[PDB]
Amino acid sequence: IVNRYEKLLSQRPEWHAPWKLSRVINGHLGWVRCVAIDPVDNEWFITGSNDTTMKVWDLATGKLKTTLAGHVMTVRDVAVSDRHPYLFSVSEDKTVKCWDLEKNQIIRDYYGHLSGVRTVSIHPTLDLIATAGRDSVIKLWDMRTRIPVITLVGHKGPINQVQCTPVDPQVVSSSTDATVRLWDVVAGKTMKVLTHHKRSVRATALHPKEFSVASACTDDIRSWGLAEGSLLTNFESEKTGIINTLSINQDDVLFAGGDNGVLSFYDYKSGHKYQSLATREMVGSLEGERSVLCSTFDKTGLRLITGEADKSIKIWKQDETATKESEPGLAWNPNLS
Amino acid sequence: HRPQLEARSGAKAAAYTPTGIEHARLLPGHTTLKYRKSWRKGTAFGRGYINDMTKSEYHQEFLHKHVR
Amino acid sequence: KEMLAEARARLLNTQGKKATRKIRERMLEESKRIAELQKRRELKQAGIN
Amino acid sequence: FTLLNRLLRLIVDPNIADYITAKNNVVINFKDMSHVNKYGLIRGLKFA
Amino acid sequence: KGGVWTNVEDQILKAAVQKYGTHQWSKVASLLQKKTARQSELRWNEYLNPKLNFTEFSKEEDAQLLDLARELPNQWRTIADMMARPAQVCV
Amino acid sequence: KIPAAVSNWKNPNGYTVALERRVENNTINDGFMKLSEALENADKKARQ
Amino acid sequence: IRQKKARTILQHLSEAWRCWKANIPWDVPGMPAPIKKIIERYIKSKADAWVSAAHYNRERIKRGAHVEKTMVKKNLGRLTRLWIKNEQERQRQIQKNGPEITPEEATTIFSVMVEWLESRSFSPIPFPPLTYKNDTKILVLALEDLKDVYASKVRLNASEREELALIEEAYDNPHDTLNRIKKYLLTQRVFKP
Amino acid sequence: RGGISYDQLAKLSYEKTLRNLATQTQNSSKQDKVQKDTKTGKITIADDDKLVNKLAVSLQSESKKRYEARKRQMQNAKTLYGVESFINDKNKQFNEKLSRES
RNA sequence: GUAUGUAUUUAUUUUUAGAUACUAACAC
RNA sequence: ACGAAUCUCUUUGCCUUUUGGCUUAGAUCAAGUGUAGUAUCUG
Repeated sequence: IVNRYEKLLSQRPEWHAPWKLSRVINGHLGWVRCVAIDPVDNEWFITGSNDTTMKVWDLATGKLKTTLAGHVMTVRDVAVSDRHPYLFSVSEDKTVKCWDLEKNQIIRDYYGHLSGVRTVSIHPTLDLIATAGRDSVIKLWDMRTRIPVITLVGHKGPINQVQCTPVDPQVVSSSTDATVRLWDVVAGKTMKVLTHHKRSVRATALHPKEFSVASACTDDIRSWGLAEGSLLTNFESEKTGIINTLSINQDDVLFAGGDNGVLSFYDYKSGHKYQSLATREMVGSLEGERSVLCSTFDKTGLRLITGEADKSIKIWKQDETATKESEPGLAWNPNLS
Repeated sequence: HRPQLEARSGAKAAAYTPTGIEHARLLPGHTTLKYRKSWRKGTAFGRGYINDMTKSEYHQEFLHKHVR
Repeated sequence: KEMLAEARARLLNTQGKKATRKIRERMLEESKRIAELQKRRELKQAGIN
Repeated sequence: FTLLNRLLRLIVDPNIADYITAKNNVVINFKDMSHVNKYGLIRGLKFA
Repeated sequence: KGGVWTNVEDQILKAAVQKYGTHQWSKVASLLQKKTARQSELRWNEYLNPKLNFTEFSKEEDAQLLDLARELPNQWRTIADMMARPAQVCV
Repeated sequence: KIPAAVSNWKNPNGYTVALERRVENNTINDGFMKLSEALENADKKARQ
Repeated sequence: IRQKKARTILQHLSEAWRCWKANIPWDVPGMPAPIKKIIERYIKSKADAWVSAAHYNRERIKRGAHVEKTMVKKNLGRLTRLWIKNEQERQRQIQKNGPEITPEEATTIFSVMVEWLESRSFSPIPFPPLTYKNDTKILVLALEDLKDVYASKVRLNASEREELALIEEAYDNPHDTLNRIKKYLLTQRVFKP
Repeated sequence: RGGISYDQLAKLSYEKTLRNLATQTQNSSKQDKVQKDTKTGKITIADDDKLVNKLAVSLQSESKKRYEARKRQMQNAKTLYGVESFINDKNKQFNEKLSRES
């Protein structure tokens, strides 16, 4: 098996540049649970909160455009649509609310979850929604008629994170039973199961190009090829736990947000970790409140936006000096597994 | 005999037979999508964001007032 | 000595109004079972089953 | 109170002054919450 | 009418605090007749509680005491905290 | 290892538990000592 | 381990919340630090939501628009909790910080008062020696003024029952009650909560 | 000092039963296949009725021993500690857990 | 001026005074 | 002499019938009163 270990010493992977802190935006009253970005113009954020609101921030200057209230409890997830001028928000109040970006008012309510709904993902080509939460089932909603067309029974526990893809498996899901299922919706049953995680899979992200997914757990961030459902790679992680979120830049950079406040950046190809940061908590906060609840990259991928549990949004920019003078990160030593 | 220890799996509700009662909120509405494209002297005297709810300034204003 | 005996009585019992009731009701049910059983045994001793 | 004791010493015998001054330091209780009153005046005293 | 404390009642109160915790005093005066909540809680905090310090007074305890009593004009709740002692013991 | 949790507020099963399972350092501020001293002096100055 | 430590840890949560309402610091004598980080986090969160609901409901009642019968009571409760927390905060910060006024300002003040009280040639009020001419009368006044609170009551509480009872004895023996009163003025510097 | 992970423990128990078995073999010395159908893939394995009965008896015996020893710790456990006040058995047991927590 | 709960099988399946008491939609 | 097995006891490890929710501590707090049915204590 050493042959594999030699074949890890040939590659010498993929240089990138480090990241640093451009901007800090206070202004939420509670935690910031979720963040999504205008998929077309990159002009703004929609950020959930733990105060029930949603505050639309301008990406350029960081000023606050508007506030969207309308949920009675915390907002776990928000997702904005490409083809539509719609914004689907979803919360712990058992409800998935549509939002018409034109007039800024709730249009539709989808009904039928038994309990808090922690994930929404908008299918790219079908005019569907996929919602999930402590129900332990994934509900495929018809966007127009508000009919929960398909239900996907499967995971034996709550469902943390859900994604949508145009070809087969059209829904990828991840649950606290420590599995990740790759669904075939037309037949309505699991196409493939990926069990390799040891504990709750609390975050996923789709690579914008390669047609793969990055799954997380406490200490181990793996990757997965879709289609076949193979394992692709692993990522070097000593205890970073807990990994709350993942995000994949267009340059094949894989972000990992910690609950210990550490920002662990990776190369996606290799598995190498080229940088680790630690955020500054805040003026009057607690050392417990330093963590990263969500994150995303803009459409370009040269900026990073992380909502943190200290009631602040932080915007991380990629250094322009860098190159080989002194970038080099931890520099590729594959320890024995 | 108290608290949750679990939640109810939607899987159960998936196998039941439908009733077909007609609710008020599923009546058709928004039925069409949208696609994108000298006196003074004699006197005796005289000549910032903390993150927390209780210790903020607004709060001490609040309780400083409503409690009279 | 009276209020001390009573204190000793209250401090030793945690049963509760509902819980005490379900214990005694369960006793009643088991008694009913025993009754019906021994009925059946006696009628069996006379051959009627 | 350090001041009150003295400005009451002017006007009143030190007995009553010391009394009044001490009377304001008292444990205050609402349900669970309790705290000594170390600083301000308690307006509920008859002579407040 | 207002009573002093027999060792009987006192013991029952201690066992009560052991069962019911500090905050439920009105349940303590249920066991204990002839007494009120405020009386119960009052005594437990002033006297009965074992965490209280009833002890002899060192040569430093007295120096620190006289120091405070001179420094702070009569405030025997504050001083008591400074000494971690019940007040009327300190007075 | 997580300890057992024993509360002052609730004891639902009636478990009777040791008093110590039911049941400050800092000295007084420097500024106060000075403030008290001035008044003791001020009165003395006042008395003369 | 799960279920045993589940129920236990969540109990620790509840206890930490109650201790947060009561302003009690909530240390557990031993407990793995990271768990304490977590529980401190969530209880800070719940605290912030709770407070913000208190503000919001209050400023909804000031306008006086469709507040439920209980929400008024509950909101009052949350406000009294918050107010006492502000009080204890102020007092602690005075201990750590020390008194605000400064020795200078204090000296100026005391000087002012002295200058006045000489300007008016004022006599310090004596202590009320027994055989005071008006003692029994001032007694009668004070006792009446306490009595009146009770008098306009249809039904009386036991504590109230005690309050009315104590005064009545009071009428019978003023001279003794004066002895006790002035004895308290001298001896007792520590009082009930 | 110390705890033991569920693996090492598993190994140890495996070894323990190996020793016990080897002793059954030695004392037994002192006192003195695979066919799969073509029709179905069902495999069949020739067995000695002895050693199977010996197995069942071993399992039952060890269960009895464990149950008994734990039972004796039941008995002593409650009779040892009479110090603090207790309303019921379950209280006493809980407070002995508090003695373990020290 | 008690919800609520349990049971209601008839017609025949092959071989000497009273003290301490508990309680009471019964009398402010 | 040590290897091996059974029984008994002590120590360590494992926890065995070993506190299952939220709200304004969820709110409140006594001699309480007359008579009456029935239990039983003593000469």
